[PDB]
Amino acid sequence: PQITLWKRPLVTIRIGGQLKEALLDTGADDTVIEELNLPGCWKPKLIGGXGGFIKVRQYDQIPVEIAGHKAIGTVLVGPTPVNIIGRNLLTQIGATLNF
Amino acid sequence: PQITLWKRPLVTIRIGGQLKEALLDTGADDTVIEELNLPGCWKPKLIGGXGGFIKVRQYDQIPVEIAGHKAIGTVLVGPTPVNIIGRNLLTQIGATLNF
Ligand SMILES: CCCC[C@H](CC(O)(O)[C@H](CCCC)NC(=O)[C@@H](NC(=O)[C@@H](NC(C)=O)[C@@H](C)O)[C@@H](C)CC)C(=O)N[C@@H](CCC(N)=O)C(=O)N[C@@H](CCCNC(=N)N)C(N)=O
Repeated sequence: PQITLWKRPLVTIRIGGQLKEALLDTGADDTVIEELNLPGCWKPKLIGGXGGFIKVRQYDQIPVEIAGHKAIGTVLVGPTPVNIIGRNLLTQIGATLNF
Repeated sequence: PQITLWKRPLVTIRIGGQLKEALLDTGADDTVIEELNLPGCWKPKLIGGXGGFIKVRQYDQIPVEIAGHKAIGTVLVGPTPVNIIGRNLLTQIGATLNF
């Protein structure tokens, strides 16, 4: 699909069995999801934007479907106010910016 | 142009006579640029990401050329790690996300 930017580019994603809404963010290197009681194995990371940093849990090879398109990669979990799909997953669904 | 996302989408912009590098950022509502001087009145605003909030100076109807494409709109100036072009100017240059 084509997503315009008149409003926030929010889409549905499936991750960890669950359906969530997430922002497609070309300004994010990484993908960051709201607290989610997932199983796995993880490494601590701090990620920053803006004002400051949040501490997150980094999980690898997590399957994520984004508007019906499958991806799989690193997902950061933590107290973000908004679920963010970053470039690590956007590249996998073939997302480009055009103007 | 069509821009892929394997690397950060950094482009050259011209703002108040000066050339800068900035990130095309679909996750930002607004355009935020590092400290610099700009003409006209400003007003103070707080903006946030994610990791915290910062205080910025809001300047309205500032011309900004983004990879050769002309925009005129709001620019927030303050302490960011990265100059970011947000949706308010991305819509003006006709930018969309496609996959
Ligand atoms: C709410 C969560 C939205 C997240 C975006 C993030 C981002 O603008 O894409 C920024 C841009 C680069 C940093 C300056 N990217 C980031 O913050 C990302 N950081 C990174 O990618 C960093 N990488 C790592 C590994 O940490 C990089 C800096 O090295 C993080 C998401 C982590 C992966 C963001 O902060 N948006 C702000 C930008 C400021 C602005 N005013 O536009 C925003 O829209 N803020 C609105 C509020 C949001 C809600 N608004 C709304 N209308 N619904 C504002 N008023 O305060």
